[PDB]
Amino acid sequence: MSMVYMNIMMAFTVSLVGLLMYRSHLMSSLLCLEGMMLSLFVMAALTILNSHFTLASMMPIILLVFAACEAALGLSLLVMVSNTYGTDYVQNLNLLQC
Amino acid sequence: MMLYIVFILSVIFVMGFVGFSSKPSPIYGGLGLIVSGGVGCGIVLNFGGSFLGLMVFLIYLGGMMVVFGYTTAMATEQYPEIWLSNKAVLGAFVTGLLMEFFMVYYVLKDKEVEVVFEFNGLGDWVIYDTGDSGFFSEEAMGIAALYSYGTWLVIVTGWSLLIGVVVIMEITRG
Amino acid sequence: MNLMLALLTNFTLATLLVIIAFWLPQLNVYSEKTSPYECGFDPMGSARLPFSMKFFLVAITFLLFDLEIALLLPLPWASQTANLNTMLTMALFLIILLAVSLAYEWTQKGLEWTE
Amino acid sequence: RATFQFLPDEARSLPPPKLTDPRLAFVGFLGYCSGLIDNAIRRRPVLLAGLHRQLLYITSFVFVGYYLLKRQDYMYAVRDHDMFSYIKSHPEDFPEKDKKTYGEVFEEFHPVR
Amino acid sequence: PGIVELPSLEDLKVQEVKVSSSVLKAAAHHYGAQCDKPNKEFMLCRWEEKDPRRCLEEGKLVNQCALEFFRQIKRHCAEPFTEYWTCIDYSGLQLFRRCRKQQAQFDECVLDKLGWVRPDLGDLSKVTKVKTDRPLPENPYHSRARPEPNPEVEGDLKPARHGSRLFFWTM
Amino acid sequence: MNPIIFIIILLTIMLGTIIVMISSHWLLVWIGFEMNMLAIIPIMMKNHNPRATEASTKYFLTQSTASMLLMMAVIINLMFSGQWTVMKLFNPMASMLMTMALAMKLGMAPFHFWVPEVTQGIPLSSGLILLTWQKLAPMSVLYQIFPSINLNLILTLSVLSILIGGWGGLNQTQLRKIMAYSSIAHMGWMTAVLPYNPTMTLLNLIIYIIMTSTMFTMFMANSTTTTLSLSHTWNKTPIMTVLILATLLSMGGLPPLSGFMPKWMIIQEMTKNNSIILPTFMAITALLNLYFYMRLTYSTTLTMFPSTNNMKMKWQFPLMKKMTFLPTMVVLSTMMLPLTPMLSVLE
Amino acid sequence: PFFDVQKRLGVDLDRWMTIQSAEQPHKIPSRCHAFEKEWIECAHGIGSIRAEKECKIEFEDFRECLLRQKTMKRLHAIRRQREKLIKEGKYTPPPHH
Amino acid sequence: AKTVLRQYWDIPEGTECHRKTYATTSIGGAAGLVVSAYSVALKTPTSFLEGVARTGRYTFTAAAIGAIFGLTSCISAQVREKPDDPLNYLIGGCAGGLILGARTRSYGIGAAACAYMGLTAALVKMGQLEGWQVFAEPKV
Ligand SMILES: CCCCCCCCCCCCCCCCCC(=O)OC[C@H](COP(=O)(O)OCCN)OC(=O)CCCCCCCCCCCCCCCCC
Ligand SMILES: CCCCCCCCCCCCCCCCCC(=O)OC[C@H](COP(=O)(O)OCCN)OC(=O)CCCCCCCCCCCCCCCCC
Ligand SMILES: CCCCCCCCCCCCCCCCCC(=O)OC[C@H](COP(=O)(O)OCCN)OC(=O)CCCCCCCCCCCCCCCCC
Ligand SMILES: CCCCCCCCCCCCCCCCCC(=O)OC[C@H](COP(=O)(O)OCCN)OC(=O)CCCCCCCCCCCCCCCCC
Ligand SMILES: CCCCCCCCCCCCO[C@@H]1O[C@H](CO)[C@@H](O[C@H]2O[C@H](CO)[C@@H](O)[C@H](O)[C@H]2O)[C@H](O)[C@H]1O
Ligand SMILES: CCCCCCCCCCCCO[C@@H]1O[C@H](CO)[C@@H](O[C@H]2O[C@H](CO)[C@@H](O)[C@H](O)[C@H]2O)[C@H](O)[C@H]1O
Ligand SMILES: CCCCCCCCCCCCO[C@@H]1O[C@H](CO)[C@@H](O[C@H]2O[C@H](CO)[C@@H](O)[C@H](O)[C@H]2O)[C@H](O)[C@H]1O
Ligand SMILES: CCCCCCCCCCCCO[C@@H]1O[C@H](CO)[C@@H](O[C@H]2O[C@H](CO)[C@@H](O)[C@H](O)[C@H]2O)[C@H](O)[C@H]1O
Ligand SMILES: CCCCCCCCCCCCO[C@@H]1O[C@H](CO)[C@@H](O[C@H]2O[C@H](CO)[C@@H](O)[C@H](O)[C@H]2O)[C@H](O)[C@H]1O
Ligand SMILES: CCCCCCCCCCCCO[C@@H]1O[C@H](CO)[C@@H](O[C@H]2O[C@H](CO)[C@@H](O)[C@H](O)[C@H]2O)[C@H](O)[C@H]1O
Ligand SMILES: N=C(N)NC(=N)NCCc1ccc(I)c(Cl)c1
Repeated sequence: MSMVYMNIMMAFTVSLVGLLMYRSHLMSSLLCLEGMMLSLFVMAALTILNSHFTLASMMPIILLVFAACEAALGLSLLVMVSNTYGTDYVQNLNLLQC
Repeated sequence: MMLYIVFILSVIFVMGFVGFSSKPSPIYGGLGLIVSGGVGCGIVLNFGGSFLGLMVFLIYLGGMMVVFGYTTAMATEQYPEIWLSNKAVLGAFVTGLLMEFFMVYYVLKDKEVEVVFEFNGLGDWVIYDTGDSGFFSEEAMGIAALYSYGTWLVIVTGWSLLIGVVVIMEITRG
Repeated sequence: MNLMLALLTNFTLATLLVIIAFWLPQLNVYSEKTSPYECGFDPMGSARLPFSMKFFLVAITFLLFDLEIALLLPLPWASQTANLNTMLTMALFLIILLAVSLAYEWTQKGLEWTE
Repeated sequence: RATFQFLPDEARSLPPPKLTDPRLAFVGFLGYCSGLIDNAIRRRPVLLAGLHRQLLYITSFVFVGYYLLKRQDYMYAVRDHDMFSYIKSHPEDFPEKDKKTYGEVFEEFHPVR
Repeated sequence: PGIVELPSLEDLKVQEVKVSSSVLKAAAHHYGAQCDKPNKEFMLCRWEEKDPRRCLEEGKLVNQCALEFFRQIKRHCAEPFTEYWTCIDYSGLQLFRRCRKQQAQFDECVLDKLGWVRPDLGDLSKVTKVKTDRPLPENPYHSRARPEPNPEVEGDLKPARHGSRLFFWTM
Repeated sequence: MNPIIFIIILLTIMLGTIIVMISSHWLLVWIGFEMNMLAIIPIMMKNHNPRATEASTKYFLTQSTASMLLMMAVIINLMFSGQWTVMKLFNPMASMLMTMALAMKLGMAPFHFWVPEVTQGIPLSSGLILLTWQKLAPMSVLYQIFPSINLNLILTLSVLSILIGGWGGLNQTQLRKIMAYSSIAHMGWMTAVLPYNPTMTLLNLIIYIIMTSTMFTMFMANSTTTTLSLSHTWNKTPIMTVLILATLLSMGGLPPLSGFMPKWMIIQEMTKNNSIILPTFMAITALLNLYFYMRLTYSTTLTMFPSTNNMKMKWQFPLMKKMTFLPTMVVLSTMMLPLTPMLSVLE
Repeated sequence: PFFDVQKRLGVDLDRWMTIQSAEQPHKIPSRCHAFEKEWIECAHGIGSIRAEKECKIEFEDFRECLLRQKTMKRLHAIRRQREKLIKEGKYTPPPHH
Repeated sequence: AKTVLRQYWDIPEGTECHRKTYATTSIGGAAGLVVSAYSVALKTPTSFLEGVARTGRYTFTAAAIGAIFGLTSCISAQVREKPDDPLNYLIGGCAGGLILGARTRSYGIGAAACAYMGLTAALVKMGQLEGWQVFAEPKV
């Protein structure tokens, strides 16, 4: 494939690894989720734009809309996690082992 | 050198991703996502999608403004971590750049590269269309069709956004 | 090119002004001068401590509302369609659902800040 | 054959299940058992209570079961219609054998000593 | 997979119409009326044939008519036309509405001297019919033969033989 | 939650699932999953306690991750075929990513860790939706993409799910965690037969849903969530202990009960394709599920556990719970084996 | 679709955007319109199992149009052979190039 | 795994034992690493050094079981001049079980391993001989 795809696919993989390798802050992982969607938007936009798939030009826009619904949903849960424990640390969410 | 504009921007795209993927303080992660969103807009714009590029930049600037506010409220510590402050963050950061730098070095040297899958390094312009002379933007025609062809898409997206408001109100009412 | 040249010139002009600002004046740095400002007395606690956000729910709603305008900004182009019956119905439909969501959040006291 | 149709039109050329179908009698019986369980979980006299309710359990089960049995029969008719037509379309894959008798075919004998 | 057949550089030679877009735009409406026939025969050819190599001859007649059309203007209405497209060329958008006065002078000149009538609003966007002696292409996509359909299953739906035949079930 | 808001949110959970099942376009399939995920989270958080918050967070992170892998597969598929039709995929890398994406959505092993924890952290009514309705959409996609799925990958997930589900349930005293590991074990049977006969995947899916709905409804009827709390049922409602016994023996796959039907038809399809070792291994490993079903029947119906004095107060009040469809569901869960040939309705 | 309500009701929900050779606004064609049309018409009605082998030629051409991997391989080879002769002093490009 | 598995099955039973032992060791070592990775990921080691210690302990145990099975099964075949006899893998399988028992300091594990590994290995050779399919390709 064209060389641009090497870096966009690489960017998606970097964010996927960033998502799967947690640290403490839950906000940091939510950012990696937003980054994953950004690479998908760009990767989809390139294909659609380059192939002149006219009606598919709206598809990346629709992608962003449900990205915001996910980010808003993620932030809502972060608020509740923060209220319970006073931090957004993911090590506090370990009550359900038992 | 200018013929490789999309490649150069895409290199910065990855560098911004390594930025926030190594997960320093979310303040700096948001900075890395803004840079990537900025150059990502530049990449898409160079393929003829001025509206798509500017829109994704505009959305992500608004999103990272909220993330900034939430960070100072709910994701801050006494000593927020930069990329150099933490050994795990620095190791991921350096590893990302070295993996990136070696992909660039070899794809440029050979005009091709095998990184799992084969990528051609002739420059991204070679795949472009050769014959355009319409009196409109094809991206604008495709996007505007959402309101004539995408009735079903309009309904499900509009409904999901309304439900989204209802849901976040429910989720955060302790 | 013109665009990249214009951006480079603006941000280079700003950078030069900062370089002059730091290297031209005579400096005298000591601990008390560079201490954090708080009206004459030393701060109590780090400025990095959490700062509660009382408008957190409006902030999340902004994300959803800020995506609606991405869906609406194509409307000037959509008005050039021949199928104006469908386009006008879906345009009004989208804006009304935005208004309904606003009215819901308003009536449910989502726009009032937490006290 | 018709896309997303419970009972295509061609299914009407098959005979409908009889109303005395043994399978349908069993389905009606399951409805009767459901009615009894309904009384028991709610601590009502199992056999006597709510005969109107018990009647509707039997009737609803038989009603739904009749259509399921009709589609069941239809799908097996379709399977055979497909299978036989395919055999006709490909004779060389289903050739008729020459049937030897047991006086000609040699089978080995294994004594049970 | 084959050699792409390209016309020789000799076959691609024709006397070009070397005028600027402002000149073309200033003469567009009359050119649309005067050179309709070869133009619409070239555009039928391109859309039917779907191959630039298959319409070169029609392309040249488009060029030849253009040169003949512009030579008539040069002979009879050079100065009024030069004023008109000079006005068009000034505009960054090459707008018609800034040069109605010079357009009127050009229009009346060609009308008087050549009987040229300007097409009305909507005329040049009409779909027209064109008579051609070129044969309609047979396989413009160079399609291979389509694979044969699966043999159709037809007959009378009979009850399944001995029912479901699932294990012990008799129905 | 306002009752009207609860109904609107529930209907949106169903609408997202329906969209997935009726869509011919990969983008609308992805939208259906996203709409479904958005609506279910408030049902998880309905009681607002730290365990519900933890459960919803773990659920959101898992489902959101799966959707990104799902959309990655769709875009890779678009590059290599230029279309969006919901059908076989045209790139093996896309097939793997989509297959993993659906495995995480279903909670198949080794992507299973969230299922026991999320189920434990949410009420019983929400757990019922999670372990039943939420399986429909991912399975409906596997039903359409299976011709391009890697056989080794899908059978590996099925094998691991049956083992981990069976082993995981042996150590559980919490009913919601017992149902969760049971669901993982049953997911494996559905996908194991998918490469050979998708019709048998639907049959197992339908019968699993009926039996799982029956159990959850009976747990809700008595507000029981632990083994010991359920062991008091013989002293409140004796009839409910017999229904639990019959249903649990059915989930164990014992003839002549209905739950034997899917295990039986799956073994038939696998043997027709010369797969002998795998169904044998699967049937024996399902004995682990029978073991910890049998423990529940012992503590619930076949013995009488100690009671408390305050239990006498409950004798004087009737069951008020709706228990919708429980009489029908329990009969279907148990007495359906004679009608096995009716599986052709799903063909 | 798992349930084909769109066909039963004859309503078009999403199949208008499934393929790039479907009707576009202002009849703007995709770049691979002809290739995908040829592939779709070759494979129509015969099923994927047959279409995988009997329409291989059409699909391969369509794939080449989409990703252009064979063209880029060809151009990469010519460009390589040119630099081989430039350094070796064995070829001078023409003025027009 | 397909490449290493193919190599083992491409050199005839009882011939070139050293090559066989490399294949079974390669399979064993990979299995041990897979076990270490999940173990380290899901049960965090207290120190980086210990996590390395756990990794080496599992990878060596796994590789030993592979090498001894490959050595025993080939040497038994060559000695007995019975290349295609399932019994050879039974000897190799049990020997592996003993190595596992030794590495665990548990006779009971060693006893059970020698049995179940013995049967399982012998079952694999019969499957190769008779073409038993574990992940059988769909056909009907
Ligand atoms: C279920 C009864 C047995 C109880 C013990 C459980 C045994 C193991 C259960 C596993 C399934 C094994 C069932 C074996 C029989 C199924 C095969 C079969 O019976 O053939 C198909 C059957 C039609 O039977 P057929 O041979 O045609 O005889 C007609 C007589 N009029 O058509 C059918 O398949 C339906 C027959 C199912 C058998 C039960 C229904 C028989 C009808 C009596 C229903 C009760 C009616 C009375 C209602 C009383 C209400 C209080
Ligand atoms: C032609 C008919 C042949 C019968 C086939 C039976 C097959 C099993 C059907 C299962 C459904 C049974 C009905 C649901 C149970 C409800 C009955 C109950 O809960 O208790 C018994 C009850 C009498 O006690 P009471 O609660 O005080 O009510 C007063 C009404 N006289 O009510 C009664 O008076 C008795 C009601 C029936 C009792 C059933 C006892 C349990 C049977 C299950 C054992 C398994 C069945 C055999 C397996 C082979 C199947 C053929
Ligand atoms: C696969 C082969 C086997 C075939 C399996 C077939 C299964 C599907 C068949 C349907 C199964 C459910 C049948 C339930 C029958 C009992 C209904 C009943 O007696 O209700 C009594 C009464 C409510 O009845 P009512 O709503 O007034 O009647 C009008 C309905 N439109 O008030 C009551 O007390 C009812 C309370 C007990 C019922 C449980 C709660 C459910 C509520 C149901 C409401 C009524 C539904 C009507 C069913 C009609 C189905 C055709
Ligand atoms: C049909 C062909 C297909 C074949 C498949 C098999 C069909 C059978 C499916 C069964 C469906 C479940 C319904 C079973 C009905 C059982 C009725 C019953 O148990 O009697 C009710 C009684 C409840 O007590 P109560 O309501 O309060 O009455 C006064 C006594 N206190 O109960 C009690 O008080 C008992 C309390 C003590 C518990 C004793 C438990 C041992 C007896 C269990 C028998 C039922 C086993 C069912 C399992 C399947 C059997 C094959
Ligand atoms: C969770 C993982 C996160 C990382 C995700 C990364 C996604 C990257 C997607 C890249 C997709 C590349 O897909 C891969 O392309 C090459 C093209 O040479 C194909 O290559 C193969 O098929 C084509 C023709 O069919 C030919 O080149 C040849 O037969 C063979 O090399 C592979 O069959 C395909 O699988
Ligand atoms: C904050 C850090 C940001 C890091 C950004 C990293 C950007 C990535 C570097 C990309 C560099 C691209 O480098 C580009 O390679 C091609 C190789 O053909 C060169 O192009 C070359 O083509 C012809 C070949 O016939 C040569 O004669 C010519 O002299 C040369 O220009 C460009 O001159 C060069 O600019
Ligand atoms: C919460 C859900 C809220 C949903 C609210 C939906 C409100 C929709 C109101 C109707 C909007 C469109 O209203 C409708 O527009 C079309 C064209 O635009 C009009 O149509 C009129 O103009 C068009 C062309 O422009 C002609 O084809 C038509 O003959 C003529 O009648 C209709 O006369 C008018 O009834
Ligand atoms: C189609 C778009 C144009 C249509 C308008 C769409 C937006 C509608 C906004 C909400 C309308 C009803 O919802 C809203 O309910 C709250 C009740 O708490 C009322 O708000 C009430 O308290 C707030 C704060 O003190 C004040 O606005 C006001 O003093 C009082 O009315 C609003 O008066 C009413 O407007
Ligand atoms: C032909 C190919 C043959 C391939 C053979 C593959 C054999 C399978 C090996 C699986 C990995 C080894 O399995 C692992 O071994 C180590 C041995 O220390 C065991 O470890 C156990 O015994 C010792 C001593 O107690 C310690 O390592 C450890 O504290 C304990 O848990 C693990 O409990 C077991 O899970
Ligand atoms: C705890 C018990 C767990 C379950 C144990 C079940 C044991 C079942 C035995 C595994 C199946 C048989 O094992 C497998 O058989 C196939 C034949 O189809 C062999 O297939 C082999 O045949 C040829 C030789 O003809 C080889 O060159 C080739 O490498 C390979 O394809 C495999 O090399 C073998 O690994
Ligand atoms: N095995 C598959 N994947 N499909 C499948 N069920 N093939 C079997 C064919 C079949 C069987 C019964 C009927 I009734 C019908 Cl109509 C067709």
